[PDB]
Amino acid sequence: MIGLVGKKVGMTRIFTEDGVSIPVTVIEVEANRVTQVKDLANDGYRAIQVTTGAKKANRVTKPEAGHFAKAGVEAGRGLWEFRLAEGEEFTVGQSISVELFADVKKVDVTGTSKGKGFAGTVKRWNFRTQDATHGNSLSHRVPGSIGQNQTPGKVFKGKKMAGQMGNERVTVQSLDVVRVDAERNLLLVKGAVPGATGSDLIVKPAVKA
Amino acid sequence: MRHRKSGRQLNRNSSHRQAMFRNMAGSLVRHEIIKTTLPKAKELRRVVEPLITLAKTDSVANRRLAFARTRDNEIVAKLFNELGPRFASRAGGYTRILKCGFRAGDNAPMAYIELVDRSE
Amino acid sequence: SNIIKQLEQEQMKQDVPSFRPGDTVEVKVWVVEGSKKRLQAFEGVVIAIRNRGLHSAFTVRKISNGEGVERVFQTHSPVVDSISVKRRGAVRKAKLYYLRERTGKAARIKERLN
Amino acid sequence: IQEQTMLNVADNSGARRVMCIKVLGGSHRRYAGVGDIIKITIKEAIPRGKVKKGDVLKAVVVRTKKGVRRPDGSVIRFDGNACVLLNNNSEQPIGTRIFGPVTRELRSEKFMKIISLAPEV
Amino acid sequence: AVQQNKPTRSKRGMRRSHDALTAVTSLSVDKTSGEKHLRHHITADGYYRGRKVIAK
RNA sequence: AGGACCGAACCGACUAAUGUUGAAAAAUUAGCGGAUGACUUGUGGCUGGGGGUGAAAGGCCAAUCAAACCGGGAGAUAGCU
RNA sequence: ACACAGGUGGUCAGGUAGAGAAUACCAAGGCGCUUGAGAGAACUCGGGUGAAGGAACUAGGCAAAAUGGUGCCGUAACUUC
RNA sequence: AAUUCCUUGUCGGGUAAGUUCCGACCUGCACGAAUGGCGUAAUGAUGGCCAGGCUGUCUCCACCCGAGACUCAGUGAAAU
RNA sequence: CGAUGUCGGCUCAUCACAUCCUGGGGCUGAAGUAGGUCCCAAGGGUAUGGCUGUUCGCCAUUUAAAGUGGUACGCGAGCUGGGUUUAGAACGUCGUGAGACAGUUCGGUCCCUAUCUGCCGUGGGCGCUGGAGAACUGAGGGGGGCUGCUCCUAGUACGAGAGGACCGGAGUGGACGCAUCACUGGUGUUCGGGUUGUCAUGCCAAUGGCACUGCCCGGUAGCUAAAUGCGGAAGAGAUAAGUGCUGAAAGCAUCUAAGCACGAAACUUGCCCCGAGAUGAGUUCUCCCUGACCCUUUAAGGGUCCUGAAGGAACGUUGAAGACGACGACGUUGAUAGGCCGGGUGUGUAAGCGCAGCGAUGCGUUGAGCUAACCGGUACUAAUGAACCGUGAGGCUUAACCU
Repeated sequence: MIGLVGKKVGMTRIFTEDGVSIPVTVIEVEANRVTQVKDLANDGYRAIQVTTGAKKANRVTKPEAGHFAKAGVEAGRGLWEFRLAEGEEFTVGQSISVELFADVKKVDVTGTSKGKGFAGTVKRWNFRTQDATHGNSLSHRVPGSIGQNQTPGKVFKGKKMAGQMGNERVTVQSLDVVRVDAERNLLLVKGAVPGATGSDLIVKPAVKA
Repeated sequence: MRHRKSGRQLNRNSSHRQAMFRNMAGSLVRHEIIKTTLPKAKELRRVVEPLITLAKTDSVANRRLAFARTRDNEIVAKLFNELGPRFASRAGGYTRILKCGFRAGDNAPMAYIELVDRSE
Repeated sequence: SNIIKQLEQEQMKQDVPSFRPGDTVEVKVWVVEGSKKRLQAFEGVVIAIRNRGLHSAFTVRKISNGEGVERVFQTHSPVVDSISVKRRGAVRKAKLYYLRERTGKAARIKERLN
Repeated sequence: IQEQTMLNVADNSGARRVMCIKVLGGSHRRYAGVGDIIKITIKEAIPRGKVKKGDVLKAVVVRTKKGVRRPDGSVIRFDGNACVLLNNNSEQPIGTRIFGPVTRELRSEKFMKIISLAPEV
Repeated sequence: AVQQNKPTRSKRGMRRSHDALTAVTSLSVDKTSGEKHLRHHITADGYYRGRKVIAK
């Protein structure tokens, strides 16, 4: 089915009667307002652009204002597109969004992962540090060999070396949907979704399930 | 890494940072306007403003706490006598930072940090 | 935020007793071995922490037979059913790790509104 | 628990200090301490115990300082690391009587005898 | 460490292509006194946005 | 009394780390060994190069030593580059 | 070679704690070591603290960690007593 | 054996596992009596081994504090 | 040889298939279980220790297995120096001796600030044809591709028994990768307390400086693993070995020659990420700019004034973003940081006073007082309105449409 956009508002535990302490991530999946639907004639793909949240309309640009003005002038924080296989959706917004996530049992969550800076090799990959004390002149966490002498004479394109980690899209699949609360627009999903609290999130029904 | 972390090191150890901000708070209380570098003024807000917030209520325990965090009895007397009533109505924001130009010896962002109800 | 922890306030148990660290408490924990469910008593000196919301816990140490067993108990968990305060201990710290690790160390009882 | 770990013995026939020479089960398994079976040498033994010094046989860890985590988040930590000695081929308890606390995590297969003999579960 | 061949004057200029200074491109004008100042800075005769704030 | 012990000044230099275009043409920092003796130190003096001096290492003789440094034979010679 | 982390003989020796010329803090006296301002990546250096296990590390317990004082008891093999 | 090539000699020990160690055997390639032989308390910044304790040596690293590294202003080299 | 560092180990790899495991088969002297041999198959995986310097080797114990080779017997401007490969010493042997040993033994200096290619990250400039603000298509590229144990079927098939199913399901783990910080922990020199020595604030009292944060005991945020979540799939297509159907050349025969069908962890997709500089520079939506003059060497072009738009950039407060750029929020129509208010937390009953005591000290006010980066609020402070850049209707060839 079509996914929805929510804002991550934190991690808690839910305590069942047996006492299993399910780690829930609550997501504020507010009502998603369609801004565009694409027909097969105009574009090759059939999809809905959706917006959520509020934007003040001081910071709304007039191109975005005209795009908002078509299909009902309500500014949101962003536009995200979900491709549809079969189901037809209007250009106006749906009233409640988590009602479609009521039936689904496992979900996939996409988010920008937290920025980890210029991570080293030991952090970025799981490199094993060399021995601390016996000798080891100034080479404790440095990358060791990166290539294999004259015959390659170069280091390959896929080489595991230090760089920026985080600030990247990562999807976690097959997360159990613990609770759907329509009134607060809240979706409680088992486990840990990517990103910091307050970051944007893409919630989709499970491709695996 | 630095996530949700307060505190500016300013390339000095914790004892020097504490001593430096004690002396800077004493100078700011004494003259009511000082010129510092801009991050120094910005953390000077964080040391100086709770002193006046403590100094709103005058008691022997509060004067002793202000003496603990300043070690200058003249500054304690000024905080609990001259200032304090002046900033009693003010709900925070006793400090105003006005950015000046750049220092001569090192190109450092310079600022004047001042008390808001300055007599001058 | 406020949208979170209203759910915590929904799940927090309202029957939690009040005890200082040092008190020798008894916790009755449900155990579901099969269809049958039975309460189990765990009594020992408290090394706890103040209520962090739904996420609250107590550590209790008992010498069962030659072995010092420490159990951390989730306060608002449904498995924790009843905590009885029993003996009250007067001690000058919140965390009693050093006092509990010593063998033959017995905390005093003081009843002076404390 | 880990390799080169000394453990006490709960059962009577197993004697005194024992050392984990191998963490059985797994290709590169580093640490195993809840209901896992570990290969054991006897580093020091009393003569009343049936087993003797320098003898290799299996064991099951019953008490761990790291402790088990219960489903609700409860952590039962037992002071001391303890094992119950088991035969190499049979994995059955040599000791007739188990001493000290045991956990409900050791409720599977041959460890039912261990929790049956041991007093506090 | 060392180079095997001398880098060229061309490659020197290409490296210094991105080493160039940036102009101010705007100066705010204070209402009370006509002097131009760096934006959010004191006017160097003692004025901020509309008022005299330092004696010097 | 002690070529006694522990240990500062003092004298030396056992391991490691940093340095290695260094702060330094052998140092710094943690630990180390002797420290009433065959100790250490100041000030002068004596021994001169196939010579000295050596609790002996081809050690030392001015950051130079299986033979110092300076000038001379000397533009030695070089079937080699 | 330097406004160089080295080397340089003697003399005086305050308080408190301390056996002490150790060391800690202070007197008197002298200084902050002639580049500074930020930010708080990897990595490097010098440190601090570590769950559980504890020499499995490694060529080797290298390094680190521990023990450490004064008083009273008590103390083995061997021995040139 | 500071010596034995074969050799990690053979046994017994210490470990789960011991070319090291310790103690015997003699089959001394190629010990042997001031070119000293055999022992020896004490002593050793000596060589080899085994324990107790202790710990980031390790499993497997994690966080923190300072000096650099990054940026900004000033001066401003090197090998090739 | 006017110099190409030598074994091993550590860290990090990549390729081949003469395949160790996992997959598919054929033959078996394959009843089952378990094997042997051969073919196809490189996607993933492929131990820890003792001895010794070791590659080796011997052993102890794992595992599904602990492959074989190439890569200067990979890898010293990555690390080590046990090894060899120096100068000291000693022993055995040879030589009269200096000395020697394809003998032994103890000891014995391993330097580089990265120009270029190469990678790993991250930017600037211009292009994509009027300028913008968005959302995407997917040409290509990368990541991921492992497996054990138990139970059902079933003690069934198979079997004289002993034993015991290459199908098909279910759980549960190991190693690996990714995210996260709700829990359990660690850290937490930026919180609280105890305490030794000394000095200071006149003194008592209360505090502060210094001694590794003086030593400690605890600890919020943040980060993190040892904590918890999640995943490597099922499919789909084309196939390899292989098994076939129909079927002649070769009235029989035959898996092949025309045809037809299955057949693998390999291939292509399916899962995730990048991605139009994809110069082949793509698509969709929206906003914005429609004034003159002079010269004029006409895809033509210049100069001048007027007007500068959509938007961007600069500046400032900043961020769970960051080496710097970059990116994200907010800028008085304002909650973007600091402060303030209330809470939460953490530490553990502050100072002061009174009481008991000879005093140390205790008890009461008192779960007090302090409290961090946290939560909810609040314009008290700083986020000033300018200004800057960006234009004025967008080139030539074949279409409806009406002139």
